Amino acid sequence: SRKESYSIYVYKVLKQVHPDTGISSKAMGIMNSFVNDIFERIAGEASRLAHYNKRSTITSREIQTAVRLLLPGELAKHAVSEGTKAVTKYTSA
Amino acid sequence: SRKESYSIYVYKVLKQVHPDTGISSKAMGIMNSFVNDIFERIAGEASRLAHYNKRSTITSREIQTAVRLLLPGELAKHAVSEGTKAVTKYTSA
Amino acid sequence: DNIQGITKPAIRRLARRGGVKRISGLIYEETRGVLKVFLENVIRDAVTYTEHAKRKTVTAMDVVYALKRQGRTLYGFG
Amino acid sequence: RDNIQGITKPAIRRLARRGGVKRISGLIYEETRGVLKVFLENVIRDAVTYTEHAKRKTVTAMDVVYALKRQGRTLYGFGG
Amino acid sequence: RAKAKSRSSRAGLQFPVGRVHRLLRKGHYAERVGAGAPVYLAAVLEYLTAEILELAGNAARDNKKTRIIPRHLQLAIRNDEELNKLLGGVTIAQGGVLPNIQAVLLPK
Amino acid sequence: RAKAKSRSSRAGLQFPVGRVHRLLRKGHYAERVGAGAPVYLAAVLEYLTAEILELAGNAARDNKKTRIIPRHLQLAIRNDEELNKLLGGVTIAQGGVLPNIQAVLLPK
Amino acid sequence: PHRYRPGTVALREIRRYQKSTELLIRKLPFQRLVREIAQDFKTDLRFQSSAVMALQEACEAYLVGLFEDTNLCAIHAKRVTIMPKDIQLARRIRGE
Amino acid sequence: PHRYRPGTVALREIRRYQKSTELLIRKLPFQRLVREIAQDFKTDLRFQSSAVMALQEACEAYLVGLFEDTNLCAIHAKRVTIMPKDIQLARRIRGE
DNA sequence: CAGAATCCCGGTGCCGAGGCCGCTCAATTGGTCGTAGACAGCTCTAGCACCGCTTAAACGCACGTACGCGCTGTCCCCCGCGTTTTAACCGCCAAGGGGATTACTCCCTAGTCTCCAGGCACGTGTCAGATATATACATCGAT
DNA sequence: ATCGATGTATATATCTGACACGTGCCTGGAGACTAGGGAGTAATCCCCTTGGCGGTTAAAACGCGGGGGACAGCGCGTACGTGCGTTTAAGCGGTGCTAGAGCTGTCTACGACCAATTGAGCGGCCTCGGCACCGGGATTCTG
Repeated sequence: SRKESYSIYVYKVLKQVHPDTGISSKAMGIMNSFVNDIFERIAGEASRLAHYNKRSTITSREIQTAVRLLLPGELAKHAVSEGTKAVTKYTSA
Repeated sequence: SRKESYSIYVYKVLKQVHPDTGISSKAMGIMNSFVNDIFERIAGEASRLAHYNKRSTITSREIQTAVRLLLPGELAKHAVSEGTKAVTKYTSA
Repeated sequence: DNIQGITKPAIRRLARRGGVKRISGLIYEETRGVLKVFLENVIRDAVTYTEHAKRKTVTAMDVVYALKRQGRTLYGFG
Repeated sequence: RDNIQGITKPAIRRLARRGGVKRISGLIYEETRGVLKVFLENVIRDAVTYTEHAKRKTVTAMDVVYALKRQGRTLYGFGG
Repeated sequence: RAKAKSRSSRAGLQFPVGRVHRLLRKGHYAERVGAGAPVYLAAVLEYLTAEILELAGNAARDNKKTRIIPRHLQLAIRNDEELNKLLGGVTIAQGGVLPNIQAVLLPK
Repeated sequence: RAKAKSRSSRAGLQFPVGRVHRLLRKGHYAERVGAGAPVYLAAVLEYLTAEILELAGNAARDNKKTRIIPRHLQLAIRNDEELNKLLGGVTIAQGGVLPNIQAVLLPK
Repeated sequence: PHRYRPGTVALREIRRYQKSTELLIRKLPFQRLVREIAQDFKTDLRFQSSAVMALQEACEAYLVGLFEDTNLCAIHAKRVTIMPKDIQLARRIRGE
Repeated sequence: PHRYRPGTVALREIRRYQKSTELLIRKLPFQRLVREIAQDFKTDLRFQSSAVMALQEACEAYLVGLFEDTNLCAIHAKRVTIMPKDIQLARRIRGE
């Protein structure tokens, strides 16, 4: 069997934020749990938002609303700009 | 347009427990929301149990385990007893 | 400034239902602030659900869902 | 059995010191032992329930993580 | 083509097994739903309903009333140690509180 | 046949858009998933990951170390008034506690 | 003349309000407050008649429980008068 | 001989244990307690090496948090010594 | 202000983190096609505004008593230090119960079509509960 | 011992609109058959859990001296409760307007399902320098 993980992507981000710093295996296990936690929380609220409106499809509006409901004010304020920029560049490509 | 509620079945039960008592519409509304709440709790936990074991189907084993996790010690024993009685009567009909 | 509409007698009645026998003179201004902070967190969520649906009328279900998300399930309003 | 007595007085003092308690009354020890036993019983009942549903005989760390998650407290570092 | 008869009549239940089966399939909980799941869940919901109604009906007689109202449901739930644990976070409209005064506050 | 280019490279992200889209389909959250959902979710997860790692690295530098350890993650989360609100119910193994003593307890 | 001693009327009011179930806040002043708070999020909003009733029921149910908790932490200090620090302690231990 | 006044060492211990990170309960006694409690639910159970460590981390975090809440309840009564009623009050307000 | 506790600096040395290689199965490109949902138009429910009136409730004042607070005394139970002892921790050796995987095949659930009866709006009417009046009898405070 | 002024509750009669029941009908549950892949069974590998021995110092258990903290009692002075007279605006009953929630119809842009291709990232291996431990010196803070 083969197990997937986010370790390589977390390391790429670390190398972008602090090139000289390293990370221990235990810290990597914590980060790998934090990512799955927030993923399940956002996907859960996006699913509830779809059923309350009788829609059959999840879209970027469901993700944006779930983000505004879950994260605090300043974090939500920045995360919404990051997601909008990413989707705009992807569609323009 | 056409709504859907359990008021018929709640009234049928009431006339079996107390054939001399009636129920107001305001109390019927609370009784109607109570069933929807517990239904959603049990179906939720049964889905998680199925996902953890990597199974595609929901069976009476998931319902029984969800009931044993959600209901207190005395309610659980009776609920499990009559759930198994109902299933046995259905399968033997 | 409508917070002054929550009068001292009403606060005393609420304290009586809670079993309080004697009340200090500074409890009123503390209670007004506590209620003002509580209402905002529910209204912000209700308005968020209203806007997602593109409606202009706030509806009872929006409030029911806003309260349930905080762990305060309310039975009676559908 | 006597195994509850294994949570000695010094261990309780060290825990209270981490929480900032400066002076401790002599009756706190039996109260702390009673408070701890019900917590262990509640978590272990759920863990064994998950173990039995899987038909396993060994209790794994995931059963504990899921039990704590159900009680409303999340543990990071052991899996999930 | 034999004459149709309901699954609830075969199981001996008042609640609707067919509606429950439909609601499970429409919720996307899983891709497949077995035959026994709805009969078990219907029996559980019927049990909890009958227990609540029995206690509320007893509370109605203690007040010489003949019609159940939310106050009787609140008194029925808050006076039972099992139901009160299951419904600890639920708020019931028009239910009110239970009568209780601390012994320190009563007259000397 | 055109040479393949990954969706993450098109969006400019580090996280895997393909894996996120797969997970969204396998979790049964809904019967249809739009093309814009995974790019938005990946961008949000990347933002929060970098936001935490920066504070953890600063804590590691203040301690004069070069490797980040769980103590530094605990110190990072508990010193930020917004991260501590999102992660209030979470306990981190080997994280310890923040130094704090009540002023009433210190000597005159 | 005739006059009751301090505290007998308070106990009679306690016994009164724990038996009844009506709402205790004035409806129209509360409605104006709800209208004033919502304006900071969106303009020209409309409210269904039942939304204000759901909000009022939730607020009163919250305040009664908070006073119930505050009275116990007042008695613990061997006092009978409730004071602001009792509310602050209850809210700190509740985590809100 | 030189002797420190009462309380001087307690503050030093507080600083020491707040700055450290290791576990404080003995491993073997706790492991035997865990295996004893489980025997009431199912016989001949087996445990992984990591399940006991997960349970120990959870129990120590719970107890440290409860002592943190209890110390505020002690100061509210103007005392320094913590007593059982402080624990009972904290647990009652937390709703445990 | 003597001296006990914490920190830091120079030297030793090891095993955990950073980097390489092989390779296979999960992601991309290209095509078809079915239906989910975006837009336009209409109906008519119920949210908003204004008026007059009665009187329930909120407001402002006086007064006096019961409570909150600060001070003093005393006695006993926590803390700090020393000696003895007991069982935790480390390291090394055995063996076998149970977890994880592969291969086969059968029986359970999903899907389509017909058809017919369960239960949802609508209308009616009669009695359970709300109210006004009279009065019984229980309690609280002073003599 | 009790009086007597207030308060809560009970018993009888009148009213009204909320509840229980019957009717019409339509759309969603039940009967019958087919196809196929998910779950059940049996067999094998091997890994990690349980059990034991030896031994050495870190940690727990037991005593005792004394001092500083918890607790009870007293005085005092002012904050809150009870009761009255005044005045504000909540509640109600009625009429009218129109904004916008809910629905039907048309159709076209979106996402799901197949097949062929190959390179992204997971498992096994190597190694070297970040960290930790020992010992001695410098600084702080307390009784």
